[PDB]
Amino acid sequence: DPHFHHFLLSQT
Amino acid sequence: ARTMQTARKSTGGKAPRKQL
Amino acid sequence: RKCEKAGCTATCPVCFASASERCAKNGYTSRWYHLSCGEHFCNECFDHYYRSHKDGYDKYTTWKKIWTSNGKTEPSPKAFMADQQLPYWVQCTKPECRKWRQLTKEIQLTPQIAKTYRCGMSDHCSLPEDLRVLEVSNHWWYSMLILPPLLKDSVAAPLLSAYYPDCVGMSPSCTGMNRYFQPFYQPNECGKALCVRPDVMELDELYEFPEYSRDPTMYLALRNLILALWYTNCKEALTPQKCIPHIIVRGLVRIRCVQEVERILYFMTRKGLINTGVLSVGADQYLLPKDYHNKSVIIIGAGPAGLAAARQLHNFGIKVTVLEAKDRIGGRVWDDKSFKGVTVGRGAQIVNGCINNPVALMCEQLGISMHKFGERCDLIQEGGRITDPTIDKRMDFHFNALLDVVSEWRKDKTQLQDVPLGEKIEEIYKAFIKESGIQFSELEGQVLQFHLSNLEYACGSNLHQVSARSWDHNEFFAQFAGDHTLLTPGYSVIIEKLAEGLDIQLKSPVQCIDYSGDEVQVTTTDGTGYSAQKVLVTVPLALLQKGAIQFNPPLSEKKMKAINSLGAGIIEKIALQFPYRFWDSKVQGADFFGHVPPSASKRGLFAVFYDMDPQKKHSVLMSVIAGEAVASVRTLDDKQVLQQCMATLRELFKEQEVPDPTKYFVTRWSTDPWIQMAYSFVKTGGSGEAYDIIAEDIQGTVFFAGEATNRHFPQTVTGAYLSGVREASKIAAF
Ligand SMILES: Cc1cc2nc3c(=O)[nH]c(=O)nc-3n(C[C@H](O)[C@H](O)[C@H](O)COP(=O)(O)OP(=O)(O)OC[C@H]3O[C@@H](n4cnc5c(N)ncnc54)[C@H](O)[C@@H]3O)c2cc1C
Ligand SMILES: [Zn+2]
Ligand SMILES: [Zn+2]
Ligand SMILES: [Zn+2]
Repeated sequence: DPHFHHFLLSQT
Repeated sequence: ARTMQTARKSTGGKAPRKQL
Repeated sequence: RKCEKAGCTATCPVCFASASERCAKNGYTSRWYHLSCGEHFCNECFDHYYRSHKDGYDKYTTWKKIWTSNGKTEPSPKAFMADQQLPYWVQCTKPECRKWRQLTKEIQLTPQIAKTYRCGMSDHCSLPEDLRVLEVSNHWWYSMLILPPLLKDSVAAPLLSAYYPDCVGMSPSCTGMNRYFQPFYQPNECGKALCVRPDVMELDELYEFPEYSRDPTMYLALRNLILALWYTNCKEALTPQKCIPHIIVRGLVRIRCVQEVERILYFMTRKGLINTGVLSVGADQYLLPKDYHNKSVIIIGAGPAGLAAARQLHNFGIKVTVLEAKDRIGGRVWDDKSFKGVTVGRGAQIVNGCINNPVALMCEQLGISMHKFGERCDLIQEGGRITDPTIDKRMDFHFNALLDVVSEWRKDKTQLQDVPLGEKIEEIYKAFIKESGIQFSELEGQVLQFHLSNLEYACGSNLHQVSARSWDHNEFFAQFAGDHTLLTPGYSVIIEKLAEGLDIQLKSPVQCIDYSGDEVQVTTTDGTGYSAQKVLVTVPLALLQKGAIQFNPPLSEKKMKAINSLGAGIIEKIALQFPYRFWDSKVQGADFFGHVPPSASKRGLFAVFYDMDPQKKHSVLMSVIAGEAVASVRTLDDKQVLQQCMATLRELFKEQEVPDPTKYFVTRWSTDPWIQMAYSFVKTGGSGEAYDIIAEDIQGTVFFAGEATNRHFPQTVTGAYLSGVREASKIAAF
């Protein structure tokens, strides 16, 4: 679920 | 974007709230 | 004389516990129990706790009751051994020795002991290192550790009392931070920006450290601790030496932990999770190893985005130069410090959601205080009448109802079917009056126009240009919780601080970026040449729409489409100083008051007024020009804009006198040639995806940042800041 992911640790 | 609002925040039109 | 475990190179097992009277020591035993390659305990010692008739059953059961009332894993005897009996190991502190040593059975390791330790606490440092120490850094070593390490007295523990310690990599047998720092999700919690799951790895972590997808415990304990150390002291660089002492776990496993903490620590800082905000450092104090240093970058634009990335890259050890077009740094952060004992922003000044906001972090680091807004905001009519509480509630109800139906209508529409929000509201409104033959007064209609204009302010545009489908696209992603604040000393303090000691060239508007050759050629409007291996563009959206910079090769058509699908939104601010606080009687200490519009066309004309002294002593008002009203103000000079504001105030306070202002400013962002906007929004036809597409680098050579490149948090200083951190992380990776 992409809603919850930390912005800085979701830059795959 | 709605997030810019401080005074008199608009509430309607939001998606169903999400929990973990 | 051999290990139970298949393929153990324990060619001589010894018993670390020696708790049973009958310990086999280094002799024969029925069975050697394996905890690690270098750690084994004998069947006799196993029985000393495991069997009810021996002396160590008392101990084993007390611990076992705790491990169940406070834990979720199995209380096996190997787990008791690893949690309670395994000796500690501590590394010598003498720079030229740095050898690992086993402490004797009875010594309990503490941070203070780890901080200062030296061999023998004869030349003790010259005794050889137990050969089992080298063995810990063989890839297979960890694969043959039975149980995963659990940390004792983690700094993260107080923040995680809602989890089972073992699920977050801490020992079940254990047990004044800034209110805005809430870095961990609680179980079953609403989404909020910049929160990590303490019990699950996030995508970039899984990507970076694939070896922990099988078992994430060690990583999670170390990552959680690191964050909690950062948040407990955000004014210093957090280093491995400050971390090591807080890693408390028994057995050689502790050696694997401190070897990993370095790699994790450098990951966390590169990504901008720790060692960030306004932390300054150098030269022999660089945050990332020599390995990333050899490279150079040019950053174009010295606003929050460009300064964020510049700060980060410079702290990392990377060579950075920033080129700013204007004669000042800050961009749309521009503060007026000339009003008496009040700082008024011509640009940004509100912080929208403080929890986990980097701006709140930086206010910590700087010891700045922010004023949290109150809820109250009366809607004053011309001339004088405060709007009836019931009338206010009815029109608020309907306005949000209209937004609900817009939201119902959009679910199956594609970009090719988008209509403007403004249109889709009017229609649903007119459809509604028809449907149910209710009639609204002239006033209720005017109260509606207040809300409408308040959306215009948020978007920075008339509602007839903004996407019904995508106006609130970002709320798909978790948003900043908590207080909205007046940043009373102004964003300029943060700006000044981020910029301190960096190489900035002012009055150097970039014109050409050539990324054809071995490295990037950058040319200013007066012909000055700069070159670097990488380039980061952080110029405002409107400047990308005007093509003010020649790109060679050109930007892709896919990028141009995204660039053009977003609006360069606009607002203007007016600020007025008075001899005294004429509104106090009527406003009664509220932070702001609304102005009900007389007509649809006049709705963005000073819709809200902000009291600029939260201490309620000085007398400065700020108000905003949004929507249609920005057009009507473009030909008028400053004095004429003043007159209309003054006439508005005298209508709002019709039954009293209002003093003449003694000082003012009127902003002209719209015609600032290097800026030309206030903030971005999604035009009709667009999607939030456009932020990502603008954000996409070209050939790992040309990078983009700025509020118009942050899909999660568009528009804001914060959003701009985090986009600079994102790009610095991508630049440092390469
Ligand atoms: C009136 C107003 C009110 C606002 N209110 C708020 C608020 O309350 N809260 C909030 O969070 N945000 C607010 N914002 C928005 C916030 O200020 C911006 O979102 C943020 O400043 C944008 O960051 P930036 O780094 O991306 O760009 P900028 O701030 O826009 O800076 C870009 C820099 O690029 C430079 N540049 C442009 N072209 C070139 C070139 N060719 N060569 C070199 N340099 C160039 C510009 O000079 C500027 O220095 C407001 C903005 C305005 C104008
Ligand atoms: Zn073994
Ligand atoms: Zn034994
Ligand atoms: Zn030593």
